[PDB]
Amino acid sequence: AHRVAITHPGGSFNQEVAFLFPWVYFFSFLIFLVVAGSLAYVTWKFRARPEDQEEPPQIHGNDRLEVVWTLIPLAIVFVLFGLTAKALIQVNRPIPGAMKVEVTGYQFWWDFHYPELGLRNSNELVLPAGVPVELEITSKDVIHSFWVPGLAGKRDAIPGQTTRISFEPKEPGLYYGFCAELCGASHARMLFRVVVLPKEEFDRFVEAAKASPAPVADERGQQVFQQNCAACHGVARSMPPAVIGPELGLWGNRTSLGAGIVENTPENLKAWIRDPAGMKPGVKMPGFPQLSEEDLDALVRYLEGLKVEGFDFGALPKF
Amino acid sequence: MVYIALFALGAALVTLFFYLILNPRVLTTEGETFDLRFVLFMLLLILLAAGTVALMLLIGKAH
Amino acid sequence: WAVLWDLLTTVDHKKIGLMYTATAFFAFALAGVFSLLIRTQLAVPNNQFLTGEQYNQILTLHGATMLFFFIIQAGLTGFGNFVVPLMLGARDVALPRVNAFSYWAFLGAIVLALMSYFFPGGAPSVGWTFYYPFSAQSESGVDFYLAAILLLGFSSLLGNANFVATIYNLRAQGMSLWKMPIYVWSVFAASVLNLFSLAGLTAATLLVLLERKIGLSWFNPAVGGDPVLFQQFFWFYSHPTVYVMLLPYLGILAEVASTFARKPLFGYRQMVWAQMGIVVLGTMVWAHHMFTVGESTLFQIAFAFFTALIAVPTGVKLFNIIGTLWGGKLQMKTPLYWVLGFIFNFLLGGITGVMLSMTPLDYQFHDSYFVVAHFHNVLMAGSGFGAFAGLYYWWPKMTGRMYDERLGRLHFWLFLVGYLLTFLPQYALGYLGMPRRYYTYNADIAGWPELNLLSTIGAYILGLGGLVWIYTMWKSLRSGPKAPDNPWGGYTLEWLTASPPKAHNFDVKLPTEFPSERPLYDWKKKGVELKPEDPAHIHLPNSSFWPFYSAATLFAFFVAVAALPVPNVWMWVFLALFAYGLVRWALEDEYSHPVEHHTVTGKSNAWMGMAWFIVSEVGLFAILIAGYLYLRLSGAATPPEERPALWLALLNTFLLVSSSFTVHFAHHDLRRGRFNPFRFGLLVTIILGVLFFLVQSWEFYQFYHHSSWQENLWTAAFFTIVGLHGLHVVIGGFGLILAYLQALRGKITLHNHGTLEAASMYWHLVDAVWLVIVTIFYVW
Ligand SMILES: CCCCCCCCCCCCCCCCCCCNC(=O)[C@@H](CO[C@H]1O[C@H](CO)[C@@H](O)[C@H](O)[C@H]1NC(C)=O)OP(=O)(O)OC[C@@H](COC(=O)CCCCCCCCCCCCCC(C)C)OC(=O)CCCCCCCCCCCCCC(C)C
Ligand code: HAS
Ligand code: HAS
Ligand code: HEC
Ligand code: CUA
Ligand SMILES: [Cl-]
Ligand SMILES: [Cl-]
Ligand SMILES: [Cu+2]
Ligand SMILES: [Mg+2]
Repeated sequence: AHRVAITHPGGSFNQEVAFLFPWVYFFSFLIFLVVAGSLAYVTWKFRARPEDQEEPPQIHGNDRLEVVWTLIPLAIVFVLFGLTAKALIQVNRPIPGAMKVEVTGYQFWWDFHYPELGLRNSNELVLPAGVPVELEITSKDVIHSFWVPGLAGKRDAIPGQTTRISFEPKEPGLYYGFCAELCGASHARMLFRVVVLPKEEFDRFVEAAKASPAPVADERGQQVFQQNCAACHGVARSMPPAVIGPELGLWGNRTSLGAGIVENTPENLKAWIRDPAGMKPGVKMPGFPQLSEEDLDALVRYLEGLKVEGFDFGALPKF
Repeated sequence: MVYIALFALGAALVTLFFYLILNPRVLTTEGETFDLRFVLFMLLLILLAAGTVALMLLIGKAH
Repeated sequence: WAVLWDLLTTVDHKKIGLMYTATAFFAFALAGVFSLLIRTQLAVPNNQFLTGEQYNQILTLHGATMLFFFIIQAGLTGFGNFVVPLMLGARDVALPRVNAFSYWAFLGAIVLALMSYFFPGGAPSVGWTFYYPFSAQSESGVDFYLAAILLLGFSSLLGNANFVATIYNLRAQGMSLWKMPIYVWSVFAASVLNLFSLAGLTAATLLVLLERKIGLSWFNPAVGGDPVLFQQFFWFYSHPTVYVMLLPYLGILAEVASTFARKPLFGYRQMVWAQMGIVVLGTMVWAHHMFTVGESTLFQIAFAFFTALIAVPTGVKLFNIIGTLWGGKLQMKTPLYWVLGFIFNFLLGGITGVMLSMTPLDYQFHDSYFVVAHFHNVLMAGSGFGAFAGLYYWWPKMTGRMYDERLGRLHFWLFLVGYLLTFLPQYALGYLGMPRRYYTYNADIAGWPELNLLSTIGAYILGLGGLVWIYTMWKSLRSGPKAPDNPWGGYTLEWLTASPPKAHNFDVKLPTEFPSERPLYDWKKKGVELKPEDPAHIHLPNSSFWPFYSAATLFAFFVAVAALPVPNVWMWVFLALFAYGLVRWALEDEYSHPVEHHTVTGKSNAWMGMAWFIVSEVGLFAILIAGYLYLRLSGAATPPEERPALWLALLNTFLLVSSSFTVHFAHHDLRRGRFNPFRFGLLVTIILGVLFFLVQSWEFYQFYHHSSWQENLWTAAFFTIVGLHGLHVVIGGFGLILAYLQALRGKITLHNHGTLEAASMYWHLVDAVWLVIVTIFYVW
């Protein structure tokens, strides 16, 4: 089970904002004690015995008290605000020399491009621990929002512009990611993973990715892929001239399928290929029910062969 | 900080001019000319409100 | 049938109030059922009960129905229409036919929204917020949702203007604003805030509709439009709306506290100042809904600041409510229970609200169940509890029957317990990173299944509460003990009437001395004996079919707009029928006999109603112009070479300014008894307006042939704002024409000329707005 929490100190963002929570808890505790306590007292103390017909003392207020219970809350918000501004300024500060990663949202999946590396992957974003990253985010259709709670707050993906968020992953693991802007029928199925590896291991994955082409583990499979899939899917692990579907060149390294909604396994892959819509309402990929069982199996072998060796992302701690 | 204070000032002026023209005492004013007065305040209120909001939208793009 | 014809034609504020109230609470029950479908789907991971588009449809209907058809109605248009005139010691509202029209338009809006079910694409599925460009692209019933919002806007604005005119003009002689019940102040504050701010939603709604129907866009990045500008417009109203939803309920809480504590209101002046404070700040915080959209840090910090300030005026209000209870002799009747539930829960609701204002934290909390918990905390356990405090408080007054206290209390505890169990787990879910608006979730995320199951159990407990609530009302109406004039021992004027009140409200003449905001208290001490009213001075507004007919034909106009490509023949057919209806309405006497019209201010109700409605016009043009100024100054919108010529706008300025002078002098003559000169000036004004319109039309035709609003942002802005102004010329022109038809039938006299005062003032406004338009669209 994934231990998803906005308080998890997996990234520099969650570590940097953490100091706000105790202040919130403290003031809220005091405010509750006083105000809720007073109201509790009132209901116990001033209940009226049914026989009582004598009206209580008709007091109209307390001018001094009005001032105190205006200024004290005011002071509290000034403190909260002061802490808030300090924290906001720090987490929005750009980090010089951070590896840029271009994030692009589609209905209903996520595309990733590492411009300095010349590398493309989809739905699972691999990152080095201890290294600052700058996410450059946009959309090709409607508004989306890129959210990895275990690492950092979200930033919207808005068509026609580029938004950004910077942070430094610290703790290696497999992080759940969600789209956090209602984008259509499969909003709840527009997920992803952030794979955080030790820097040394990250440098290896990227090197192997760009070192040689994606293997061909089944030739009958490569042809079936060419006749049915290549039209929408690249396997070259780099930006195609026109993007239609996700990159499949690193498919065999993917822990999840369908933009992170189900485990990547041969059985899940078959079901997906036969009827994507059955898993993602409104999904923009046709099913392939005609394909012979022989072709589908051959196709799955080929797909699962599109990878680099020596990595096991499914063994990372789950966040 | 200067622009935020300018925004606050805008809102205060919008508030003030609404008060000056719409409080119960001023609305009892008689004369065919009050209609013109009332409407010219609205003209000014449009400018004040639009400018105040426009200011903040532009601040939104001033990274 | 007899009861139907009565309701279709009534102008009695009490019946209108009951209709609003019953409709609003029906809306709550309908949307509550929707919430049960939602929570059933969410009870376990990977559920297949309600999925995808269907879930998003139910979700959208749940939220919009609760916000637009329930919470912002019950405590405002419902209780308010019934109770406010009584509290003011009046016999009706300022504009009884307008008031009825506002109810029927409300019902019309509800029908528009729900009927989407029967059309291709069904109900809207884009969330109540209908974010662009998602809402521009959807096949779902977005058009019906947008039409509904626009139709509803007419109901709200007219209703708000009616409330404020009623408060200014109909207060019992001797009662200054500062002697009114706190609830009236809160209805006052809510109405003013609503009048000014609705503009944001009107703009956002109109612009998405125009885009879907005729391809005119302010938001499309391909022409330099700004998708985020849509959110700026939307939230410019959609924050203020929640304070419009809060103020009346705080007013109710204070009223209930005073009555059931046998104490006067603690810090009455401070309570008013706090509501004023909330109205002002309420319009300066909208962008805290937009923290994650990539606006500058300075912009974000600005909104975090003003948002946190809101906590101060609100606290002061709550503290004063608690002060009202303090030292009292608490009668533990049902309404007081709701009040206590409100206050205890609102503390957490407001606190989490402030947590959300802390921008860094909001980066996490945004679009997660933490937000969902926050707003149900303040809308359900807050306003909602307020609504039920109000329902039980005024139930005897509205129905003439007492309810069973035992059932009332059972309803309360079920809602309390159910509320906690439903929504406390949702705060936790937010901490656990659960996004909102997800029809389903996986099973390999720790905590989610357990917390979601608990939440669903809570929701079913609220369901039970709902059954208990319905039974309670049913039992009360069928076998309940008949209600006395003043069952709780209240001190405000609504308790000086019968239960329910006679048609004319007060059988007695009221004293003209109000030492405080508790007249029943002060008069009883002075032994003031109240004398019966002379039935000769009692005149009730006549029933009329035209408000309903007008709402019906406008409803049909909006159906033709929603369901078909624009424009179409049906739009025109129903607009024509609608115009006909308004002509009959304008020629129909308010009363059967002659009547002495005296108001507190000296200004007619027509004048006063128009002056407050015009506030909404200022708002609408202000927000649209702000958007335009922003797009142009940022370099996005630049005029094409073929822009309409300046000389043509100056000619038009001459026409329009002249028309303001002909109409002014036309009114002047009416004030002198010279009727032919008056008829003539009015007619001249009308002809001048027509000329302005014909000139604009030709200019629009020409400009349309030289520049596409699909390819040029400035052109889109021009047609939008100058076009909208053109529509105003038509409306104002028609208004003047109504007055002229009145003059031709001898309905205009030195005595009665309200329609003329309103139309004239609205015309001057059209003139003023033109001057701003010339400035920013033809000069600049
Ligand atoms: C694309 C097309 C667009 C169309 C859609 C837009 C549709 C707009 C819909 C507007 C709905 C407005 C609701 C109508 C309420 C007013 C009804 C008017 C008729 N009633 C009256 O005049 C009198 C007759 O009684 C009077 O005279 C009697 C003597 O006989 C006396 O006995 C009575 O005592 C005396 N009454 C009084 C109070 O003194 O009835 P009442 O007593 O009830 O008084 C009621 C009045 C008196 O004064 C007036 O009514 C003046 C208002 C004139 C405006 C009419 C415009 C109609 C549109 C025509 C369509 C074109 C067809 C053209 C051809 C086809 C023919 O008060 C107000 O001003 C209250 C304030 C009203 C607000 C303005 C609304 C402006 C809308 C702007 C929209 C912007 C869009 C902003 C955005 C949302 C867009
Ligand atoms: C009736 C309905 C509502 C009321 C009232 C309301 C009040 C507030 N709200 Fe809210 N709201 C937000 C902030 C506030 C704040 C700061 C207040 C205040 O008006 C509440 C003030 C009341 C109190 C504060 C209690 C009494 C005051 C006392 C007792 C004084 C002492 C307290 C102090 C000094 C503060 C201390 C605070 C601490 C945390 C220590 C923010 C954050 O900036 C979001 C964004 C969520 C997101 O990111 O999408 C938001 C979102 C919503 C949405 C979601 C819309 C959607 O569909 O997306 C709804 C429906 C809603 C309703 C309502 N909201 N709100
Ligand atoms: C004032 C406005 C609101 C009220 C009140 C309200 C009450 C509830 N809500 Fe809600 N809400 C949710 C659950 C509940 C539950 C369990 C209750 C309860 O307090 C409701 C209690 C009321 C009842 C349980 C009704 C009982 C009535 C009965 C039993 C009468 C039956 C008899 C009848 C109907 C006779 C009539 C029939 C005839 C034929 C006469 C959930 C789920 O857990 C979501 C998020 C879903 C997602 O994916 O994010 C949510 C989201 C929203 C949103 C955001 C919408 C959006 O994202 O676009 C808004 C504005 C909103 C407002 C409001 N909500 N809510
Ligand atoms: C264009 C019409 C496509 C055809 C032809 C093929 N695929 Fe596709 N695929 C397409 C899109 C737009 C997407 C993203 C969908 C979403 O919203 O999630 C996909 C996705 C996949 C996936 C999941 C990839 C992931 O990272 O989770 C797989 C495994 C996949 N597609 C396989 C696949 C095969 C085998 C195809 C040939 C039979 C094929 N696709 C064709 C669009 C299109
Ligand atoms: Cu993409 Cu929701
Ligand atoms: Cl910045
Ligand atoms: Cl005039
Ligand atoms: Cu808000
Ligand atoms: Mg969002």
